[PDB]
Amino acid sequence: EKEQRIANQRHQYQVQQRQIEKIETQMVQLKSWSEKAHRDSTKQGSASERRQ
RNA sequence: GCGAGCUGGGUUCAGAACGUCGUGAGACAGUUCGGUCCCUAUCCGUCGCGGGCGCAGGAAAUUUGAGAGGAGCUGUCCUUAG
Ligand SMILES: [K+]
Ligand SMILES: [Mg+2]
Ligand SMILES: [Mg+2]
Ligand SMILES: [Mg+2]
Ligand SMILES: [Mg+2]
Repeated sequence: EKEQRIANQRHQYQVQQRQIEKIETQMVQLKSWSEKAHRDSTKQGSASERRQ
């Protein structure tokens, strides 16, 4: 029975860690996008259209 | 420079879709098809046209020009001369 409890406990911990890593990957991706968005906010379109 | 002068193709309303992201409503680090352009000009300004008076009498013509505007471009060939 102790073996099974350890196995169940180990499995459940891994599931949680996968969730955490998933969300951190999301955050990293969204950050990168946000920085690029702000960086490109001023550099799009032709000269005249930038001045709009 | 110029939308009370015109257009409205791009983009940034509401629809819909692709890629991608999000558990999601939705979103762009990307695209795509469709999407109401209102106003009778008072004043100055600008382009034309009149009326009034003035210009030491009242008229009909012809004029000077202070001043203002307009115009202001350029090719090729022949000759000089192979
Ligand atoms: K998804
Ligand atoms: Mg963008
Ligand atoms: Mg105007
Ligand atoms: Mg349009
Ligand atoms: Mg005024």
